[PDB]
Amino acid sequence: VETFAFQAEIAQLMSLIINTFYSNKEIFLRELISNSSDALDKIRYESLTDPSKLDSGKELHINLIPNKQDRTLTIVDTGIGMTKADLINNLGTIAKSGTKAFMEALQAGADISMIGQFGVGFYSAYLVAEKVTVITKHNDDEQYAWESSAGGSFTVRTDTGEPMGRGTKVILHLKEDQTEYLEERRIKEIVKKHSQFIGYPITLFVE
Ligand SMILES: Cc1c2c(n3c1CCCN(C)C(=O)[C@H](C)Nc1cc-3ccc1C(N)=O)CC(C)(C)CC2=O
Repeated sequence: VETFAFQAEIAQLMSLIINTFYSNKEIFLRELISNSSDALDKIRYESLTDPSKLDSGKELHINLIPNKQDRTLTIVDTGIGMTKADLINNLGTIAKSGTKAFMEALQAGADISMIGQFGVGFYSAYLVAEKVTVITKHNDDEQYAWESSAGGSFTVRTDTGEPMGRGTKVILHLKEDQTEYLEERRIKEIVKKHSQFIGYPITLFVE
């Protein structure tokens, strides 16, 4: 297991997300589904030039999986996935400028729900999750587990769990007072409200 420090701007963003009073937390789901949709767009596009990129799985979909016993909500996709370099360096570098602009927009009157316009919507996970685990598999790289409970650090390790083929699973370990997001009615409501037209099947598992 390797431990890394977040870029300072990203630690800053995470603290703002965790500490700011903001009741409209449900937008986290739209942001994660959007990340998945983007990842699915990417593998779909690449497979047009090289169909063998789908040897790791032809189905392009999104699954939402609540687990009350574990108090987790998992967003699973069969998108392009992420390499080790993506997880440690590349995406965080990109996130830096997005974070700076977002925090500036907030100072100017924007609100947290606009986070996705700055490319850092992933971090809205921390509106509802005390810990986030990202298990990911990209073609031509290994399966990795990224994890962070905030506090300025994240870990990356090779994942020994069930092989995924290709794609990403974002496991939200929910805060004690955020269990409404494990309820079927509540998730259905949020998907209908904010993610109605996503161009891939979204299956809401039940318990
Ligand atoms: C930015 C950013 C970040 C993450 N994603 C994106 C968003 C960057 C744009 N984007 C969607 C991608 O680069 C790839 C393809 N897919 C994903 C990225 C992210 C989340 C989910 C997916 C996912 N579900 O595949 C996750 C990590 C852990 C690297 C932290 C972070 O800064």
